[PDB]
Amino acid sequence: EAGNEGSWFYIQPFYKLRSIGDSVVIGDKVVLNPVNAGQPLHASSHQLV
Amino acid sequence: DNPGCNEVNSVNCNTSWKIVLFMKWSDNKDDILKGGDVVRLFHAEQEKF
Repeated sequence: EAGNEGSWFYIQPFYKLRSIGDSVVIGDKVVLNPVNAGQPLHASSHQLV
Repeated sequence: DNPGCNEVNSVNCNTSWKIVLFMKWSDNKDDILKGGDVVRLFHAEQEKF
């Protein structure tokens, strides 16, 4: 709730069409990684109980 | 050298050179596509075809 540091997310293009400095269009595919984790946030396949 | 090949001279004989247009002035800007540009079609990801 308080806004922990580490919620900063680099926005980085997944497609090779776009590059750093290009404005993001609505509806494209993008990958998100934190500023100080270096691990892109993904959706796993391990179901919960 | 060539079968259909008539040369061009300069005498007093009469002829008519029809000025048939191809591209207007102010369409020869270097920053836009034109109807005679030579381009190579690079794929955004892999390589040119």
